[PDB]
Amino acid sequence: MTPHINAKIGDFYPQCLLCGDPLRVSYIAKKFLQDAKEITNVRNMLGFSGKYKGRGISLMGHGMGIASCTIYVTELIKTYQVKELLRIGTCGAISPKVGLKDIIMATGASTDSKTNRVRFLNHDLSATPDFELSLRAYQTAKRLGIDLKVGNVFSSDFFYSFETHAFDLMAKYNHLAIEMEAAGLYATAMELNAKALCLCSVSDHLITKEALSPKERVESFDNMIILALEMMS
Amino acid sequence: MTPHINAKIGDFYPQCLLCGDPLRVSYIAKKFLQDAKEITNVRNMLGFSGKYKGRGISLMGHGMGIASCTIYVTELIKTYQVKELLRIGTCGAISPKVGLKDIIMATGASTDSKTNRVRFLNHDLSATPDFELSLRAYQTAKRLGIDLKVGNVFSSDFFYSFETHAFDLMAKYNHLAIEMEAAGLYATAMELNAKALCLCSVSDHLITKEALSPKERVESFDNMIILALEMMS
Amino acid sequence: MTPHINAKIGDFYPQCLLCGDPLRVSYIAKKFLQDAKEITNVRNMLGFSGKYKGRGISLMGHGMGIASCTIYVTELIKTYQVKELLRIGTCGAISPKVGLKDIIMATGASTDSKTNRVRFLNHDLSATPDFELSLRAYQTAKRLGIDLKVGNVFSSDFFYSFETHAFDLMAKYNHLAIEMEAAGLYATAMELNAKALCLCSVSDHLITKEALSPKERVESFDNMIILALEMMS
Amino acid sequence: MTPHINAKIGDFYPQCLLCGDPLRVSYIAKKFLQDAKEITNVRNMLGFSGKYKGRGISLMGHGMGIASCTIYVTELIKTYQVKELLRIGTCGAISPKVGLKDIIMATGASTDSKTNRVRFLNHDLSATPDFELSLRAYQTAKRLGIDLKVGNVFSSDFFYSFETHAFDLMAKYNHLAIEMEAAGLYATAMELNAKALCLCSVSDHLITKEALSPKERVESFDNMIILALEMMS
Amino acid sequence: MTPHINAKIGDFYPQCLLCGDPLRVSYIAKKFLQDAKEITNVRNMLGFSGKYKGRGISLMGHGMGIASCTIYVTELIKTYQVKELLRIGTCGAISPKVGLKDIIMATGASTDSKTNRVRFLNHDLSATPDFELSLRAYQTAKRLGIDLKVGNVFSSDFFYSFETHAFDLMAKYNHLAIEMEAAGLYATAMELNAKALCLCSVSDHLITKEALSPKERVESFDNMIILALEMMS
Amino acid sequence: MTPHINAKIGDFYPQCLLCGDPLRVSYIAKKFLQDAKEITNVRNMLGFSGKYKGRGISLMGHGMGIASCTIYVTELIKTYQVKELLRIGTCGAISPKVGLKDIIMATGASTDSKTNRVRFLNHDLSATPDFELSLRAYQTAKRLGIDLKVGNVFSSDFFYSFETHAFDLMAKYNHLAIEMEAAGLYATAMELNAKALCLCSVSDHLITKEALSPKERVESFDNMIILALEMMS
Repeated sequence: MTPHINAKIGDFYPQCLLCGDPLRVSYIAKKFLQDAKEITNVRNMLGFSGKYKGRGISLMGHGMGIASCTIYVTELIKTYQVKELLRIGTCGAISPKVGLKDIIMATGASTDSKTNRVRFLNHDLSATPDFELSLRAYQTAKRLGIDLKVGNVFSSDFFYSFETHAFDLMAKYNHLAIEMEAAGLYATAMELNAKALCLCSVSDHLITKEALSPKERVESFDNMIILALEMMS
Repeated sequence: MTPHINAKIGDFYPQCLLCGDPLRVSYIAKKFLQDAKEITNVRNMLGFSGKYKGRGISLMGHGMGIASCTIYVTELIKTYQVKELLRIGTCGAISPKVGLKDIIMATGASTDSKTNRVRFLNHDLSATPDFELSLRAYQTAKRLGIDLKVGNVFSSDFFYSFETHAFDLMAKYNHLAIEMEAAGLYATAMELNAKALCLCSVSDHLITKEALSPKERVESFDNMIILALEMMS
Repeated sequence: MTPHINAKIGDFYPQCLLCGDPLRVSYIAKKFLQDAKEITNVRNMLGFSGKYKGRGISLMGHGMGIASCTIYVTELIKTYQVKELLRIGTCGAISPKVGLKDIIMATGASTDSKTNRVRFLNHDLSATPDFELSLRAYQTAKRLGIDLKVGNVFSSDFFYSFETHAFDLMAKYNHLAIEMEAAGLYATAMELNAKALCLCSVSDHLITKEALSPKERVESFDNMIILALEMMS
Repeated sequence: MTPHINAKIGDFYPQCLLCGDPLRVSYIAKKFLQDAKEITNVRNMLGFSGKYKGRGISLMGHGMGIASCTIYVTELIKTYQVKELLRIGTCGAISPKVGLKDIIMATGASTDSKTNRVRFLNHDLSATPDFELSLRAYQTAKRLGIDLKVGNVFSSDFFYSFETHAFDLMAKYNHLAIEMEAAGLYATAMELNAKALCLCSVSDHLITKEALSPKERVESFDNMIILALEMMS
Repeated sequence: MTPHINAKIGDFYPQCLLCGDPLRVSYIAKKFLQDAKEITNVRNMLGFSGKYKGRGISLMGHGMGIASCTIYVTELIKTYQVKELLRIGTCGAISPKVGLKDIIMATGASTDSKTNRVRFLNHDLSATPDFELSLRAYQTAKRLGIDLKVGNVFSSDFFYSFETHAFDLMAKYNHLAIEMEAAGLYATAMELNAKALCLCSVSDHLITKEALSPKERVESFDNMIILALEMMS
Repeated sequence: MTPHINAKIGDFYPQCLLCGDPLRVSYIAKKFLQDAKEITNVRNMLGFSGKYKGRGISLMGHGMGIASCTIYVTELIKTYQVKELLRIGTCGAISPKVGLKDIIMATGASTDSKTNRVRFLNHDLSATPDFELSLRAYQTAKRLGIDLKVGNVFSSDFFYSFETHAFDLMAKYNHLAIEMEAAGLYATAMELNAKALCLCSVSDHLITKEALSPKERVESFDNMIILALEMMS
């Protein structure tokens, strides 16, 4: 249908989990969904529709960076009528308020991108999630015993940053971690009147430098997946 | 004590209600609090401490615009040990999702100010409130039967806007109303690790040109005062 | 009849002195004017009309910060037909060329605000006073034996500055002191074709850390008040 | 080795062809290379090493947008010792000087991204290719009888542009087409002292709305693949 | 002694008239000065020293645009010890407040240049003249019966403007005319603690389209030359 | 026929050499052209038409800085029908890849000017030369045995820079030297669909402070002049 998704109209459920890595999307479909069908694979960016506890759920990869995320989110909403979009992924922690295995809920997404200035009159758009989705994540995390850390993330155009000197100031201003898409997901969902939320798993701390083991990374990812799937049930 | 507040340290309770209008602050003290004492009056900017249903509450005026709000909020946090700041004020609606007398909870505060770029590396700071406070507002509104409208506000340096052609675009991006301080409150609370939230009551519609009458403004604002004081109980 | 002023049309004289602190405005009315009447008091922001040497003069408080000052100046000019606006205030000196008790005339007001970029095509607006008013101030200060220091001021959105390291650079470029409203007064008066000027009293030096005593401040303030009233005579 | 490439050091030849679409990279490996080996597959972003007319060549996908392209290019240069990077891809034409199936050589990449301002002192970085590579492309095109169109491209953060009213201005300034990665490839190669060039095939005209059929897209792209492989011989 | 001036140290008087056109500078020396000596001629940019009514005066061309003006002004102040710089020149009127043959005194110089943002913390520098020179010009014009028009000018990087649709907005904000150097003269003088002022003669009205005949242009410019030379006597 | 050129329509050949210094332009006409006629001299900015090896060639001075260069290039193209513009000049080297007597071909011109943001939607315009002209220079240089250094230059609004600390960063990003006009020449030629190229001879090194003697200055300049005239034959 679109240049970036070759799903049929109606192949997506109204609730979609998102992740930058299509191989992690494939992992979720294989391990946690029943009767998962691969509904799109343009550019090797996979998406699925399947069932979780008898409920329809879609998954979609969106690549790295705001520009990539924006393309997929725009088509999911405008063409495939996706209504709720829940991004899960990893991040680099920068605040002493979080450590390994923590799950962050981004109630705002700051950015060094110019995309929101281009969208929003050259002013400051405060990119935020849908509040109802954030309430649902908080309530589901509590039911599951997850100690959800809530604050801003900083969405960067740079994985190899030229501004590492600024990470301390970012953390002072309640930015818990750096990632690369949340500001784009949030601004696109605001633009198109859809519900979006970003959860981040702390696998690595950019300041204190601790990393999770390959085992621990699978453990903490599964914990975030279950949280996400449970709030969409 | 500070250049803008002449209270003694300890005169403020750790929870403070904020409003731009010190005469409205005084109105709250006299109508809704018991044992209210005026604790500060520099520049005619009144603040009070009293009790609501047996619990200590402080009230403080903060003037108009981000620069004025930032001064008072900075001093309340750094000198007077205030931990939770709840702003209530009026706003001008720009979205068809809200009408006169609606109460808005601002989950983000966009802005045309340069203050957050100066604070934050010339990048985009997503100015947001404390999540626990937003949860408490949502829950209290539900308990009180208030249909709380949740979205962004646009915090402007301009009461008399030069960009009225942009209001529809702002509304498209889930900005429900315009006011002039929330981005400053949120950024300062982020800077200084305090908890802040902004609620606004729709007194005028900037699109449909509807306005509240003098009597209706008092009654609508009373509803927001009760919501704020019940959140702080 | 405006949202921020509750005077009647015609209550203001065409010449108006301005200051951010309404209590200092009230001080001027009480000590220096004859038959002074309080003509507005919305938000406790006081204004007066009275006589000085048989001549009608008004006074108006405008609060702190460019956004607040702009609101009041806009309404004074557009609704209350004020034609000449003379702001007197305090400032923090940053230049070795001025010391305590000096009176500064701001022939330009630089700023870290975005307001003039929003007003002025995203270019650099050189915010300046009306020249005839500056001439009148120089001529009156001479007649009164006042050694008027003349130069730029820097109008900041920040009382608690994040750029104190930059004060020496400001002083190098002939900024004698920092305050928080002049650039908004000047830009608004240019927008609306009115005559404006800012005079500042050096009460404190942000570099040498010198400060006047409470009685020296009142004496220095009175000197500037007499200068202002004499140039409106 | 790197977080986005799981090839061994030494798996990449020093010359690498780049494309956003890893499935088109796989297609090139299978149709045009002999003895092609898949050497990386993190995030389904495939890369290959093989031979063309007896000469070793590598291929690598880089995803969509400047932030994604920058990640892969940085790791190719810094870890895998790639010295020459030739990007081929599709673009949307915006100039009447180019039609469908034309091949464009980008001698400059303008952008709406903030990435180069962050890299380059908040000034204007002229993102350009290596001249020797551009000479080689021009000569090879002549040899192959290709009518190579030479000019700037515009690298956008937006596939779904909010500034379509500006396409004619871009074309006036000798921007032949829009794509989404060249400015990031060029700036990264300049940062790290490597040789880069971008060639683009016109599959759609954004002004005339002409679009190639899926069949002739393949045939048109094959011509650009051969130009690229020939200039790397 | 500098790369753009080949005068000897001491060849300049401490008061210097400036004009963009070195041929008009030569005209002034030959028509209005006695004992004029050509003292510099690098790049054909002439400067002179002579006497007017027995008093020493220098003249110097500075070329077109802020960058050119800044070079010559910088060298005049730092190497040749010039203390007072009076620029005279033509301008394109944009305000109904001025007409042909009017002489404008620029009490501020707005600009579309980035030079002052580079100089001044990326904030807004209000580029202004020296007050004492402004007073002297006003007083001398009164003495000579000249109706001096006083306001801002807009110093553009563009003679062939791309923003002619904004001339009305510039005039609204008290910009009487456009020229191309005043903001650079003023900022350089501010940087280096020298006294500068710009006077401009209205030869063309960019809005009204009235224009001076070749004969009236020479008469009008002689009027401004006499004002300038009388000011420095 | 234009405000800055007093040549007749048709006095210019379609190929024009440019330099900032009109005395260098005059030097070229005297030493290398036959039957050279001075065709323009407004503001002492000289231009010539003559013959080199029996082919007509024009020369034009353009003064210092982007604003000045833009004026003359605009008039040459729009009024005098100039089609190919080859700028030759000096520059201050900043890279270890070049030394004194080197000739640089600027395949891009970065800048600290705001001019291209004003021209180009407030985005990043990659100012580049015409590729065919760059090819001609490269081939002509090779024929003459000149070791042409190819890369970016940085076009500054500042001769007396306030950002000397950034020169190493500029060199990292393949900026070989600083000059003051190339970005303006390139952007104007792009605007107006003309062919432009800039060559720079390294006379001074802004890093190591090496400089050429007066005799090596003329020798190096002559080598670049011959390159330029030979390219236009």
